Amino acid sequence: HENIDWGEPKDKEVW
Amino acid sequence: VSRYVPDMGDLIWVDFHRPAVVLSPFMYNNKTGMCLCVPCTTQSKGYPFEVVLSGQEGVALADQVKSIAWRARGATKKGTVAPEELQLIKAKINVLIGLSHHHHHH
Amino acid sequence: SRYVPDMGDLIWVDFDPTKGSAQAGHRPAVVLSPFMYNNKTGMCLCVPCTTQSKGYPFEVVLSGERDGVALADQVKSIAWRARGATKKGTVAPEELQLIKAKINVLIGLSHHHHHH
Repeated sequence: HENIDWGEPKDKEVW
Repeated sequence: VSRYVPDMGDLIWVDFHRPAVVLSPFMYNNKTGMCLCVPCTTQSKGYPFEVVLSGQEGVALADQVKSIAWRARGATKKGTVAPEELQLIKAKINVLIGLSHHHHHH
Repeated sequence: SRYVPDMGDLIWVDFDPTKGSAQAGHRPAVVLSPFMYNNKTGMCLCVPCTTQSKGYPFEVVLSGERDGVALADQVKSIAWRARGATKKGTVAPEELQLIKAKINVLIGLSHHHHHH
């Protein structure tokens, strides 16, 4: 499986 | 009007869309606008951290747990996972980072 | 040979060069998952550290070479083998346990025996 990429961090996501 | 707020066990679609299973409690999800979830993928490969969601249309990847800003991203509700499947996902994560198992390593 | 993260390690990882961070240096992080998993998969579960505490409840103070707090609710899988990780130190047992204790509130399971 790919290491799931969530794109640009949003809001209170720090990474 | 009033946006959907993810509850524990919900299968959500998040604009990353990517399906994910929400693990964290509603109280946390509602207060923070964040949730702890696990992403889903299309096919199984026999990797041990996979949890197949029954049964149509769902393979959750338990070791790719992630805190996601559902409120900012705009999550929608696809449905709810079966209790057994939710338990299995959580149990697999617990093996890796649970306090109960921690003391078996150090 | 190559360093392989183990639980309790304070590591430095690169800021992802595609995500636009303006921060300098590296991103510190605390490794949560055991060596055997980390070694087998080339991945590890970690929580990130910040230099600035703000009083949020999942913050865990790290006492201990640079001041910092771990953000316990921000767990993520890190591809240490593909993206690199450098060991800078280890956190105190009490701090590691506290991080895991807090995370449990987000992933608390039911109390029964089952296959997993």
